Amino acid sequence: YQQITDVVIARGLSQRGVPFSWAGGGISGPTRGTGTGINTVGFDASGLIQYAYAGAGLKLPRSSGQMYKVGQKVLPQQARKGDLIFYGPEGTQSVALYLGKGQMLEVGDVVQVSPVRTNGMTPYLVRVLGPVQPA
Repeated sequence: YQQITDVVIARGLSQRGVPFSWAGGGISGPTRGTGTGINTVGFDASGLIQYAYAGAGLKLPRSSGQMYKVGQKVLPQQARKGDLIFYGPEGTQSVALYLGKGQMLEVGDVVQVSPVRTNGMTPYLVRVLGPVQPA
């Protein structure tokens, strides 16, 4: 799983600088969005995560809240690169890819690496790949 996790991360990192686009992107890569993204080839947060994790042969649900609901919950002190970070109650605002060492891959105005922010962060990360640690 270290190897597969590295593939997922490399896929995410390859999209650095791609613009935000509302409802944009998915497992084909960045795409035209809808609404204000209708003429912008890019990603929203969900789209980027779907693209990255397709490298592991996985097809994640689109909404961040659904990704959170179904995912294996991990406490922050147990985080590993490749885990998903969420924002909002029950992860309903956004999602980002944890890179390790206090860094995450997110979609701001563009896809970008940023330090993890705990403001608004959902209390658990999700581990997608793979007893496990108690919640």
